[PDB]
Amino acid sequence: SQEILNVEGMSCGHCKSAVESALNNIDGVTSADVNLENGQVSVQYDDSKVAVSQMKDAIEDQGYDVV
Amino acid sequence: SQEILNVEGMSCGHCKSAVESALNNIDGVTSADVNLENGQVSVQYDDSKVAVSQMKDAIEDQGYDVV
Ligand SMILES: [Cu+]
Ligand SMILES: [Cu+]
Ligand SMILES: [Cu+]
Ligand SMILES: [Cu+]
Ligand SMILES: [Mg+2]
Ligand SMILES: [Mg+2]
Ligand SMILES: [Mg+2]
Repeated sequence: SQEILNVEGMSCGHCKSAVESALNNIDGVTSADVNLENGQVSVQYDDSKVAVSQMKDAIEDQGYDVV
Repeated sequence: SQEILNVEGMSCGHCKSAVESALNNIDGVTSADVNLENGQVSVQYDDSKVAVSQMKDAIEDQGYDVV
């Protein structure tokens, strides 16, 4: 499954790495790709293992806003 | 001694942390304080031990531009 989340506050490569790392530490997330130019975060996942709510919380816990 | 560097590209707390760590790794740098709001980086150092050239290089090696 794929989810595209729109995120505010990611301003550089360090933010990209923080977000991708946080998402990839969740069991069930297969990969994550931040696009800093448009704020889009694309998550590939097993939808029997992880909910989108968990993705949003992981990102917000890193200090960003899911919009 | 005190040096103020003007640095472009620091966008967030991760950038701040990276710049301060790189500077504090240099022998003779006592402390470093990034102001993200104006790009100024204040470095306290022993001017017998460290040159400003070493500070600029450390910053530019982390990917930022020193003015
Ligand atoms: Cu950043
Ligand atoms: Cu950041
Ligand atoms: Cu940053
Ligand atoms: Cu950064
Ligand atoms: Mg969906
Ligand atoms: Mg993983
Ligand atoms: Mg030190």
